[PDB]
Amino acid sequence: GPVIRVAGDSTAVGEGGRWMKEMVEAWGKKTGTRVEYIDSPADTNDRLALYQQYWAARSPDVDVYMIDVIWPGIVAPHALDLKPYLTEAELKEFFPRIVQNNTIRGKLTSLPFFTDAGILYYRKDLLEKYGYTSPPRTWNELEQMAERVMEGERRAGNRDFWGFVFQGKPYEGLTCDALEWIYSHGGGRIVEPDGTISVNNGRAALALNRAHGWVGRIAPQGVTSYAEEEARNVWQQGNSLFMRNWPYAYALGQAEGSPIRGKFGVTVLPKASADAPNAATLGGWQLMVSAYSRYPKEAVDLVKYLASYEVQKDNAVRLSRLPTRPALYTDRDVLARNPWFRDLLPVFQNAVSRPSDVAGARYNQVSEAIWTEVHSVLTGRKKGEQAVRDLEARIRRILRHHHH
Ligand SMILES: OC[C@H]1O[C@@](CO)(O[C@H]2O[C@H](CO)[C@@H](O)[C@H](O)[C@H]2O)[C@@H](O)[C@@H]1O
Repeated sequence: GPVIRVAGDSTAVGEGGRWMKEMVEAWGKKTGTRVEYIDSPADTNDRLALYQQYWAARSPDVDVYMIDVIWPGIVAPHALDLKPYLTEAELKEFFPRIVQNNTIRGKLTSLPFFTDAGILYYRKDLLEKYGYTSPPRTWNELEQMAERVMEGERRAGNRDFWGFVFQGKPYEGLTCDALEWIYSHGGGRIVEPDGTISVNNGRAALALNRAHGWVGRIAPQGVTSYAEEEARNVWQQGNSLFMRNWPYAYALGQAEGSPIRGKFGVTVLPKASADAPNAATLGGWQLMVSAYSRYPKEAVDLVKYLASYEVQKDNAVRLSRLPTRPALYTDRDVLARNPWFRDLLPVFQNAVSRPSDVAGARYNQVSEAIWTEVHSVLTGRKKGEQAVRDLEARIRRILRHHHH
């Protein structure tokens, strides 16, 4: 009978690919259906390019794709409309914001699978050691704490010790980190939901200059090549006071044999001042049935299973990834394992989106402009003032004649 083939997540990032393959194999065993897992590269933008090869070919060789929150507007032609397959009551079990994000010109492109938001990981043991009682609320405080803890840990002999790690590589992950910097300085959303390209302002420029000032000082020089896992590995080995990353890093840091198990907490990222908005970039992944799948019925069944209460529960408990079902945030087992899901729920609800709705199918070009200009500041090639002006000009060219 049919073989249902899935491309989603990556064995190169944490446990997500291994866990995805496991969930797909469980469905195949439960239903008596043959399945195959196709692995993907680590970085989202690399996955998009890979999957676009299949889509350009109208290839039947993948039935189900795990797609990024930033993609519906790009991938919609390649998605089977799921709306007719779900009742209104079934669809209401997901966060409406994400269902809306995944709905493009009426087509429900994909089911919400897990959500995501950028957060601050902090070493609680080190804060205590150096006399700090709370994680930093401002970027200035983050810098001051990192300098002091770094000075002390270096003097005690840890050559590998840094104050802060984050994603500074030129790829989509840096657009995520940079939105957070800019928004948390009161510099706006780069491109506003109304279409206004707002990034050429002094607050955005200051945000980028500040981030440059970390490189080689409180963050490793090599941070400009770090994606999620490079940051996580310095952190997880016990070599960074602070890290910006997503929820998945938490369960991995708590695993038996982690050097940092029991030594960290999480909180909202810091911001420029008390009246700036909190910034947590919205992430998350969705489950799409290919428009080119020969087996839409079986594929939809697998997608419903993956997005079900019990599979999302397993994702939350074992992988610390955020459900897209509000009911799971009150589940006793979810919360006992990850209490911070409750503490940070308002951070997740107020997460700031990248400009994927307003850029639509041009989002990947916009993001590439953003990450390359931001990177030029991190590498010291340009100051923030020049980079935001240049970025404005680039985005204006990219979105000229685009209406939303
Ligand atoms: O494969 C899922 C896995 O990818 C991550 C990053 O490792 O996804 C987040 O980061 C991306 C940028 O690098 C965002 O585009 C995406 O929206 C966001 O979810 C993990 O957090 C996630 O478990």
